[PDB]
Amino acid sequence: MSLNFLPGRPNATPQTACQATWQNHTIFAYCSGNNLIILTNKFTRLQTIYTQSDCTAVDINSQNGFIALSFHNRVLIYKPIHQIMQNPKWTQCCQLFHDDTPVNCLRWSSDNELAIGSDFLSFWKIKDNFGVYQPILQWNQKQPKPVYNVIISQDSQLIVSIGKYDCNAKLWKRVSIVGEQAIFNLTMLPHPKPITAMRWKKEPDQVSKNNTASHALYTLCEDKVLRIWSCFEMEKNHTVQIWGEVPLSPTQKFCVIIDNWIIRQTLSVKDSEIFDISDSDIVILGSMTGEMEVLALNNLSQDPPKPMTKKTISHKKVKKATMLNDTRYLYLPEIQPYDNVKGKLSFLVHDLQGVIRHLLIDILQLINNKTEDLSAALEHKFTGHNKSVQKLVRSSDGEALLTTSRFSENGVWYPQKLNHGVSLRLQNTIQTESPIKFAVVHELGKQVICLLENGALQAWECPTQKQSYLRVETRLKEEKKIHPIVMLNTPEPKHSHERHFTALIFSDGSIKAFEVSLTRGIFEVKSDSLDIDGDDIYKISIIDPVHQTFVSNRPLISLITKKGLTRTYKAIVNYNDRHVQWIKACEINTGIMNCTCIRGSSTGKLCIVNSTGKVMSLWDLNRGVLEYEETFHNPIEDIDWTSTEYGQSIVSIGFTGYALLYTQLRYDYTNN
Amino acid sequence: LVSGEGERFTVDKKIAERSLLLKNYLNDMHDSNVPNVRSSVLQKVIEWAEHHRDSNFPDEDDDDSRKSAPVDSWDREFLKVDQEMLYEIILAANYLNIKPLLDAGCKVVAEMIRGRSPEEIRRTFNI
Repeated sequence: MSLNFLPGRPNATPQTACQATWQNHTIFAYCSGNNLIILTNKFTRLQTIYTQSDCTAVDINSQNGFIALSFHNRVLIYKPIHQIMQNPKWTQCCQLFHDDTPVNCLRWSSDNELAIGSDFLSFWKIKDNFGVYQPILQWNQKQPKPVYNVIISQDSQLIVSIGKYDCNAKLWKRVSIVGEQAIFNLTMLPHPKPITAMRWKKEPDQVSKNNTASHALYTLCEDKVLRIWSCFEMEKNHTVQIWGEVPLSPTQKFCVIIDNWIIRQTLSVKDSEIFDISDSDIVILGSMTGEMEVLALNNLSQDPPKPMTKKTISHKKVKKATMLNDTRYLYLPEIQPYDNVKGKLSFLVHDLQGVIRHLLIDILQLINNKTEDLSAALEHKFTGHNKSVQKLVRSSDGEALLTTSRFSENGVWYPQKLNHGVSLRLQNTIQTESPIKFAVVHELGKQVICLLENGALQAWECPTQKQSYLRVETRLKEEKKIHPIVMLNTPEPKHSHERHFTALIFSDGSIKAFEVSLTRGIFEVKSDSLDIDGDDIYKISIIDPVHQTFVSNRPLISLITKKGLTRTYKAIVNYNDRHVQWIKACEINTGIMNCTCIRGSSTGKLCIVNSTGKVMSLWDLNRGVLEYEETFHNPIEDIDWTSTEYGQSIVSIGFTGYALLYTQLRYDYTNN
Repeated sequence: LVSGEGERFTVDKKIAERSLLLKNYLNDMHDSNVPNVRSSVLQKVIEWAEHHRDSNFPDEDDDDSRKSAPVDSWDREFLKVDQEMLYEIILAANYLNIKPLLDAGCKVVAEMIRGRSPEEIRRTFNI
């Protein structure tokens, strides 16, 4: 199914997210507060790992699929519970603790090697016993300041670090030829400005020996200059020299690299002939305006020294969502192929505003010289709610959602149509003085009305920043005898958007019909109290369409009493009279006395779960006849009804962990 | 003259003469001399009759007319208020032998059903 996740808002750490090609499963992982999020199979499955601490950095082992996760003064190592399977799963396997310094940045390398730099650039290995994976602090050293970003290559090239705002990158090569306690040889690698980013070139084919040259280092200086530094074994004689320079134009603000690895795995030999750039890697320089230029290096990886230079390939330009959403910084994990989908590169973007974007650029189109605008299309987006969701409130037009918590972190979201299904999109935050007990959304989400457990009725306007401007407020008397149980937006006899007469159902009757509006303050309406059906409303449930229908003639509340006397009540109100009237539209007497859940649709259907909760009964409100009765081995946790202007009613019966969808089936004349 | 289930209305008027049934059953020709209709739909029918009190129709003498023509827009919106009640409104207009409301209801419901086919759903709902 086209199931889209929102696992959790990502952190702002540079290494907060890393894509990795373990066995071509194209794992992706990222840190969100107290959680780690691992998306395994084409991002169609999710695994979340809970840890009682903010996760600083995460990195993935390409060789063996091990995850290294930094937090506080320690690191955790997780391994695929089974080293190979169609549906991988990660479980805790090891712990790393060296000193009392939070592990600011962390990475992974060949054969279980890690460069866990906190302030000292600890280097380790973990893979021993019959599967203890007991780590060995093979090296340790201090730094001028905490490491903001680190990088580790395979084999002799060893490690590089920078530190925040650092202008010289401490290269530590694997100086000692042998011995577990290897000492690392230093180099400064001066730059004219603080490093913005950096990364090693890729060459996995050299394994298992790993003794190879041309470990070129990519480094972007703060002076709009990308730099490629040559490297070679040469008995450790290479190298701290800049091999190639690329000054970005003032329009350019971001840069990314696609290694020869990806091109070789994607383009075929016949296709590789044009533009015939397979001799080196590719570099894409983009600007916030969208426009971007892609170029190819000349002999950027040739073992003998070569005159490296930037040779342009194409001048592309994609939409706003394809490059950046006006973010301050973007962290771009390594671009890797989307598993066996030839010709597609899983470009990722970290927007540092709570959203990660997955684009799936088509490489053959990217390098197309005689080509038009970029074809990148938003494939997935990852974000999440701040703390937790206590309840979800739906706008009856279905185009806005209000997430409410036990705290004041309420959010107004809108569904967003991606290239792969649909996903929510936070648009505003409704800050509240106390938890919202009930609420109702209007104006396609731009206006919100809520009632707090404190009793305050508050009305916000949300026209845009994410700020929600509280425009009106009022308070109730909170008699502590009767209490509200639902809020029904009683439609006006005519389509009216100026005011929204909201009815608070104070248990048995006592409909507080406030004429809430924004341009003018909230009011109060006397009429009227409905039949409480025994002086105690038993499990009232609202009726709402989920489509933009302006009809005022509609039943609003499907009340029920412990005797099963369900009653759907219409709503009629006069703005001039400042009074509202409750009319019993239907009174089907149900055969069930105690019901776990109740709901009804716009199309006159109704659903009730028995007292036991394991039997669902579907009833017709226009006939009073039980249309369906099913018995489930598990309790029915919730029910919810959709609809459309074409009567396409669907009922979702939400069980413990999965939700069934049921739909009406035509009565067959010649069958059962 | 009014449904027994709590249904009442103007006993007679120029509107009530709109119903060709009441043209004879409404004490017409009193010098020489409703039960079935549901209450709500009776109210709806009298609303329509009051609205068109200032209009004229060719009745059964329309020949090529009385069909194959677009329906009045206000009638379209007035009747398009309930799918399940439209059939019984058509039946009421049938029992009262009121041709114009019958024609309007049939046009409206025919267009509803035509527009509920999957092709029309996809062509007008999402596309």
